[PDB]
Amino acid sequence: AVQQNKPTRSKRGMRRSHDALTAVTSLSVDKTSGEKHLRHHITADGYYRGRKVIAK
Amino acid sequence: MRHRKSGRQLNRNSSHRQAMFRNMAGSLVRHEIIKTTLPKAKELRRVVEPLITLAKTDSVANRRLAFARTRDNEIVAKLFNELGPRFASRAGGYTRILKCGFRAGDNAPMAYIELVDRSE
Amino acid sequence: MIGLVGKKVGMTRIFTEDGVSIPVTVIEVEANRVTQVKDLANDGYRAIQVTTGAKKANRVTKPEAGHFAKAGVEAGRGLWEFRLAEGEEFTVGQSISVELFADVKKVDVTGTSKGKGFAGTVKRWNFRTQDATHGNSLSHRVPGSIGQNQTPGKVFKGKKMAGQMGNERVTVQSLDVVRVDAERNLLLVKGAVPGATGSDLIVKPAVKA
Amino acid sequence: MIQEQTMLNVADNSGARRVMCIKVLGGSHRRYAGVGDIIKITIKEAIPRGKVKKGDVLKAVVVRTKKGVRRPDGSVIRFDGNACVLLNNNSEQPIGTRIFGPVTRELRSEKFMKIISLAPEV
Amino acid sequence: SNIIKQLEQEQMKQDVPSFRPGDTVEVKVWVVEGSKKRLQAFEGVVIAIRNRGLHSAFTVRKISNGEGVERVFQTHSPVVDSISVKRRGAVRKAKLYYLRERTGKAARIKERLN
RNA sequence: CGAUGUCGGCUCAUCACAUCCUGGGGCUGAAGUAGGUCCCAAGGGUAUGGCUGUUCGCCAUUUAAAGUGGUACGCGAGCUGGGUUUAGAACGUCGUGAGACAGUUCGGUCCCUAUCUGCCGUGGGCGCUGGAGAACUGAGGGGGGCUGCUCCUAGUACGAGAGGACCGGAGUGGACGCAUCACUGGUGUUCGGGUUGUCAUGCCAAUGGCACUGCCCGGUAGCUAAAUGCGGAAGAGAUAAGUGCUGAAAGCAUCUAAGCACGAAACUUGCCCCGAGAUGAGUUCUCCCUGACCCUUUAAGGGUCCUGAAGGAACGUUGAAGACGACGACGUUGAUAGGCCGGGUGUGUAAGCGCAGCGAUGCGUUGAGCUAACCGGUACUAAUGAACCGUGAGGCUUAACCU
RNA sequence: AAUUCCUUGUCGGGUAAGUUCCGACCUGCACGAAUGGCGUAAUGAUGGCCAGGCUGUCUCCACCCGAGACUCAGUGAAAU
RNA sequence: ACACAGGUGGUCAGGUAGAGAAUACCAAGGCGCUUGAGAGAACUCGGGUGAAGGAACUAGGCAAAAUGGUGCCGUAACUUC
RNA sequence: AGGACCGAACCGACUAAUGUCGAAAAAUUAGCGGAUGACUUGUGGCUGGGGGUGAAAGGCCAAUCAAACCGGGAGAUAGCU
Repeated sequence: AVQQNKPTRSKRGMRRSHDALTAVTSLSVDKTSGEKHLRHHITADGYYRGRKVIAK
Repeated sequence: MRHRKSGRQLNRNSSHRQAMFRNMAGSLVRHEIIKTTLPKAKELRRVVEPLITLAKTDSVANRRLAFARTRDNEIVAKLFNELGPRFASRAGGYTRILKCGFRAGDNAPMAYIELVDRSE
Repeated sequence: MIGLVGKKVGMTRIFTEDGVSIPVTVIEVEANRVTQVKDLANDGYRAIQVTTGAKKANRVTKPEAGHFAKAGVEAGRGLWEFRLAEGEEFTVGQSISVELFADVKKVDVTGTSKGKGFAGTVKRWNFRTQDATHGNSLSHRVPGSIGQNQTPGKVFKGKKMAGQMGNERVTVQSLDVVRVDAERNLLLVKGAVPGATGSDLIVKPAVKA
Repeated sequence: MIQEQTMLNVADNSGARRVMCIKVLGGSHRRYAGVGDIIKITIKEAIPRGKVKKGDVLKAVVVRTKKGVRRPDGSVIRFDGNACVLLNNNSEQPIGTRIFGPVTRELRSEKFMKIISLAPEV
Repeated sequence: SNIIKQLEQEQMKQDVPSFRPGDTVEVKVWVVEGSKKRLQAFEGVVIAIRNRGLHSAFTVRKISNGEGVERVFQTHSPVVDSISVKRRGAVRKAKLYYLRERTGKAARIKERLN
């Protein structure tokens, strides 16, 4: 249930191919406050679609 | 394989699942807005909505029924007296879901669930 | 012979006057609009291409609508091709209806079965379970032995093991057609066709005997 | 559904009380017996004066089934018990004459028409 | 959908007697004898009623000569002929399955007549 | 021999043909029928139980038949441990004894998270050479291929009588496989009700918590079989054994050397599924793109700013789609999901109130009350624009068509 | 037979079928009288057999509720 | 060896039901076990239910299932009574 | 009265599953046997390696038992690897 010969560092790297994270690239700037909030996510202060939504 | 199946387990047995919604609903009504995890928030939508629909009418039977579940005199008095008349006109949809951030410590997607009104 | 594209809308039973309860599926076969005809001259084979339904105008996109534009036919949900049987001839824009099947007695339904997902061999190939008790440890529904030994030293291609079951195009042949309604665009075939209620089916006459 | 090792209540005046099936006939590895089939039985409980005795082999036709049958309209006929009618192992004719309880309609074969006439109901 | 229901509503015979699961009912049913078509009788207790519109059905338990016989019927089949109720019983349950094992003494259903 | 680790059974198989069944033929001391024997033929099929640990074998009962073998006497990094080989113990026999056995008898630790090859599924990358959105072609590959019985013919051909066809047609079944919940049922710890014990709600009443869902009676949607439908095939081409035809060598004759016609579940197709990563990378239809420039080894080049389309992806509501990806619907010009409204279904007469009864309890209001995924509507709530990716006319050579 | 090789002895009971089981026979391969012999009520987490009851052990699995498995975030081994 | 499902002498030990220091629910009192969030595949582990048949499974009824309490009645062969 | 019966505490460890680099260098869960006696248990003593003790297996003697552990002769010897 174990290895037979150790895998090469080359074969090690190929297994790490599909491990890079994906960047966001969807930072919608708010209409009024202009924060860098994600789409369909409220801002850091609680603004969404140009509205004090959180009341906080 | 849950074809056409509803509900969510939320990694809990039924009794605990049910009892935490009994607590979460009353926690909402007393505060009108709470922060919770997103999947929990979506499942709360199928619980409080029946109660506001239960408060759109009023009787003694409904008062006992909304006391049958939710088990609180304070909440049932918060219900049937203010939330009912406040939502007398709306045909369903008494909750809003706002996705806040990410709970650093378990990376959970948290969200804000509140009443539609919240007029101050 | 050519066929049509319907939509599986539930199933029910039709009582006969003989008391024979005949279970039938209900298929709404809308107006099959022939989009484009291919020929031995241009393509290398004689066949037509049809469409049904109507997609949302703002949803249907440029190339497909432009494809629908040369045909001059109102847009539907996707296309389907049908090989001609050398002698029948239909032109672009002709609205094939369910009236074609009001002569036949056995049809063929091509459908896309329900998806069971990653299904075990017991559910996939109907393997026998190995004993529930009598000391059997940690092994009830596994397949067990899958090869011989050193002689083959490998696993043969086509071993029945676990995998994705369902969600695959199948075709039930020779279903007795019962009633062909035009005004309701309905087709009542005996039996049970593949797919969940609401899915799309290719219906065609029975090539088999 | 009757199978091997299935206890059957006797339904004639052949002289038995309890019989046990051993082998469903008609086809290799057939696993079930419906209302109009022949099965091979043994005798496990008999009256002291009957035509048969405890420990013989012969055939029967299972006339009543707790699973029941399905009529072509979809209706079912489920009895309370499992009853058989003994046969003659070569000529297939019933041994006893008087048959108790109802029988189904689907037993209506030319070779079981004798049983149809002797049954009281259905 | 509207398609199945239209297709079903033109099949249900619109003359069902509203019986109750616990009422003794005589059911008359057709029987074909090759060529000769005859009527056949059946009277027992209604122990289970299932409603699905066209697929609505009902089961009748009749203790025959010695033992019980249970039989279901497709309500909307042409095979049934007349479902004349005989006695309004008074039972609480919706499915009377305890009558499968309660014969003789306990098999007395209580008549309602209210 | 610095370990190839077990007899048989179980689950799961694959191949050979010296063929058990089914199929096609030859000959008889084959009348018919039903068999005997030999040849061709591997495609599918090829029991359930009793005793034994058994393989085997005997027996019982079936079946169209319950084939012989190779695969580390297939399979134990898949299970079991009965047999067999551990340390306990006893019987008989042999030995002075320790112990032993052509012997049998009870009990007795079966370890391993898969790197690679392999196999079953499912995606990402780039390429397919201008890019993108779809519909197919079809190389090639895989699945599938079993058969009993009854009737018509006919009780005819044949026969001494008794018996008793072939061939062709049709119906009805067993096993198996694919598919689907309309029916018959299963389950349904998210739906309704009953009820034991006990705690809390200040008490009674009415509810709620826990005791395996506390114990249970029913039960929608799904999933599902024991349920319900469907399939095997015909036919075509070229053949085996074999049957021939017309025919020389060999004036004859001869199935053959020339040629020619039939001839199997076998073979290549036909039937269903996968399938252009088939680098030989296909075809057709459609849509989009027609910038100013510097630069150098004037290179199918890069660089600067300007434009960035068709379309795509991400994000979001999500799904009879699904492990994760992927795939399908919709994203307000919107019915995608929740809620709501009506219906349906399921459970069986809520609570409160009023009457009668000593009371438990029963009756009226009430086929009520409450209803999870189901069905038809409804924007009440949540799917915000836009951004990001993707470009700017598509190398060279030759040839044929037009200046 | 806890002992019997030959052997699944032979006969009878039980079973549709019984190398095990119970009774019997006697050729006891190689029983035997305190290395105790033959029976024996009761008792036994004792060896073997049969029957009723009861059931998913099995025909043949089907569905559902939880803990992992799978995905995301943090930490992070092992034989070889 | 560890912030380890193990082991460790003596005293105290209430309410309801119950024979009981059993068990069930609770009081006093003490805690939610020191990784969570979603998903709701195959398969494994702990369990619930099952149509018809009911040991046919298997080395073997292994395991599960079932029986299970109180009062009264009644109770064989055999026996050291 | 009982080396009596059923059965918790306590003691023991027959069956099965899980575990097997485990939670644990023999445990957990589900059922089981004894449970006023040849019983069990706290504290403190006495018996020691070819000896101690043994309701007797050759078991236990500080996770070690055909003979403990520590140090010494001892760098034993090794026709073998």
